[PDB]
Amino acid sequence: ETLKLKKDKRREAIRQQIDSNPFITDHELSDLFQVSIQTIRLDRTYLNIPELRKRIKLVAEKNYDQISSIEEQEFIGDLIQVNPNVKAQSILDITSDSVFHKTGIARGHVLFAQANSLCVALIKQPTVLTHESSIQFIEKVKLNDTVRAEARVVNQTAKHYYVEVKSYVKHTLVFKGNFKMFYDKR
Amino acid sequence: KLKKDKRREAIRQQIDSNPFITDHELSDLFQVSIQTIRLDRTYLNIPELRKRIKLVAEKNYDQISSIEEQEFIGDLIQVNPNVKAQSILDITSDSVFHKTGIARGHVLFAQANSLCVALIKQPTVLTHESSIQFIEKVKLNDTVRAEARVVNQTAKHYYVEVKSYVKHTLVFKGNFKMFYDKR
Amino acid sequence: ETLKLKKDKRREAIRQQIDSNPFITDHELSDLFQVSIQTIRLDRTYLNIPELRKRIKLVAEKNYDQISSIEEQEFIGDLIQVNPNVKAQSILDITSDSVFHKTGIARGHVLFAQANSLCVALIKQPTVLTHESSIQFIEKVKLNDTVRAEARVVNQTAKHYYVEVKSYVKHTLVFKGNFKMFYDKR
Amino acid sequence: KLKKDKRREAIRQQIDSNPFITDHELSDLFQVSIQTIRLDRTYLNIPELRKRIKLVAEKNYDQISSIEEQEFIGDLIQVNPNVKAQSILDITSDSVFHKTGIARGHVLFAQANSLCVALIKQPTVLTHESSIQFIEKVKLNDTVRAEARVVNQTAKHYYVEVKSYVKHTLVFKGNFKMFYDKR
DNA sequence: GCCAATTATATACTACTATTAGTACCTAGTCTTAATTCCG
DNA sequence: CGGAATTAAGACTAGGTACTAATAGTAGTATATAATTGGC
Repeated sequence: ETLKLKKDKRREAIRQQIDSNPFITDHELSDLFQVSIQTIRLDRTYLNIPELRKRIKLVAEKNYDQISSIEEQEFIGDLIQVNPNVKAQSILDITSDSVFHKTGIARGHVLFAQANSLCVALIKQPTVLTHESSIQFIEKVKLNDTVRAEARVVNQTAKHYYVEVKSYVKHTLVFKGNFKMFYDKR
Repeated sequence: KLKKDKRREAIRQQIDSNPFITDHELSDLFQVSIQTIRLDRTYLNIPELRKRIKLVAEKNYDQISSIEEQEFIGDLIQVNPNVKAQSILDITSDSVFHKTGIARGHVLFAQANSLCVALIKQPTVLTHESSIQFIEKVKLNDTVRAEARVVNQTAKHYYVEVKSYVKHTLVFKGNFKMFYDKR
Repeated sequence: ETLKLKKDKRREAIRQQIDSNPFITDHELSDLFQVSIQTIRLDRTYLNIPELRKRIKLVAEKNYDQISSIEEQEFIGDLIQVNPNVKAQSILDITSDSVFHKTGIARGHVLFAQANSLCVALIKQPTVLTHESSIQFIEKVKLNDTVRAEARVVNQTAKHYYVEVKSYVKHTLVFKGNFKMFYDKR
Repeated sequence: KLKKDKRREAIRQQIDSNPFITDHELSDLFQVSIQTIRLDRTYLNIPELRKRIKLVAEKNYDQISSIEEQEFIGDLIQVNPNVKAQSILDITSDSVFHKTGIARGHVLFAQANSLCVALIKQPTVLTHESSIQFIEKVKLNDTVRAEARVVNQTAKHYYVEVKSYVKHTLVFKGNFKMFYDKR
């Protein structure tokens, strides 16, 4: 009886569904939203969403052009700035998936993952591997916080790179980590 | 200039080099009818343009949530509250560096940290400090058996020692300072 | 029996027609463009043009809220800057309607109109009337030129304001005008 | 609290203060039925909302081209090429300052300048210099009779004297230096 | 001169676009007639 | 309890919105069957 979603609300829900799954057909959207295929076609038109085949092409073209490297995909956080073998900075927005549901505090491994990722990105060498790490959780990182991690090369031997990581939330040190990165010119 | 077999070998290479090519474009490029390309692609088991584009799109899609978005890392096998606990982690393609095939540093720490939170049976448990060592390189398809033991316990902290193995080979060692509160 | 205007071309022509006459109905547009009233409604939707009654309201609301004064409507050119009874500057884009069709040169009265208008705007007094003017057309103002007129109060008696107008096109003096503006504090 | 006549008086003033008001809004404000509001507007000769909004929109609309976008200013009466010419200009509401009711300075100059271009029978005619005087105030509904006479002619210029009248009363005097070219 | 290879031709498909048509409903009225209140 | 004032009820309108439905056309195929050419 009550079609819960009005014109504007339905269109935003359609917009989000197409993003979430570009491989969806107008027929499936019509069944999901309990609206005519003609309404779905009108909705995509107004929202400037192209047809299925055009969406699939754009997804394939991004992958074919090789936009966003393997290095970018397997990295925790967003890399902001890199000075090879000198200093690097990454950011990490703390989402509901990173916090303990009961407390709303970020899990230990979340902050270490960003820190370790930053070190591998910082060292411009063929083979880079973490050998040792000494970490400290100064303050509780809570939900919706954005962690600004900065890594600096403090020392460099013939076999290792010594990195100091300092992570902040609104210029408040929340994490400190010392990294022993093994490096090889092969 | 190109005979049946030679043309097909050039068609398969052209489609491999550009999957976005149409049968019409191939007809003009090879100076042959559209019906021939349809027969050629059939013999070479090459699907139509739209099916080719879909496969390209489908390949770099279906991304599994990265380690920071994961709750318990690994599979919890045994737990003796505030005593000893053990978890198993199968190293999949998602855990290794594509180039080297070696597990990422944070992958093994994630399993260790997760195991510590599971081991301490208290209302609020938080990691305060950790000192970790990567003894051996954990490679693809290895199964990491992590074992955590409570070594000390103060009024505010729990001291845990984690030892991770691949068969009977120590690959990881970690010391954990777990803060605990009975509130 | 071809319909000269395609989807995109028709929509631009519709947009311009509604801009030129907001009082137009969807029925007239359907007849003018030789398409169905439904296509017209679809076109306005995509172009984010509201219905007739909503358009008429917006026209009435602008007029009611006193947006653009009577003084601003009776003015030749666009008033850019005013320092009451000191210095003022107006702009005038030379359109096809301002030039002699054969030559492409602006008509004499066009430049004087902008100059005179600027003087009335410059003098902040209840009653302002032009009594005398001495003007000179230094260079030929052609089509598509933008005339930058600047008026300055050079003298002021008990009954008059003496204004010097200098009009330029890309920093080239094209017009010079001396104005004797009568003023009364009534 | 408000009787028939008193309510209508207040309704008339409310619609005058806000023409965008609906009959529904008036029914709630005056604590009376919509049918009554409809009867009130009828007796007060007030049209419906949509008709009221249209009249507001229509008033500040339908604008004629400003003097700078006009070719010949006035109506050309008589022309004796390169000798004497006369033009007539009826001073409409569009030519006067709304508040004073006096014709704008540029209106009378426009008629004068236009008359000079019409007077000189040459391929290219351009105003080079002009010295003008506004003797009397030209008001709304006056008809300006402008007469231009060629006083001198050089190899490059035509010297014209313009005298504009209302009734028989000199309101404008102008001296024009018109450049002329045979090519 | 045969058969394999190649082209022509005729049918259908999916997932659309662009356009036409048509329904129910909306606002803010109209115009009419009928019933029912206040108030003196 | 009367008539003037007021409200209620019913039937219509313009210029739409919002939605459903359906058609011709489209790309880039498919399936199958026939007819023609080219190569030894």
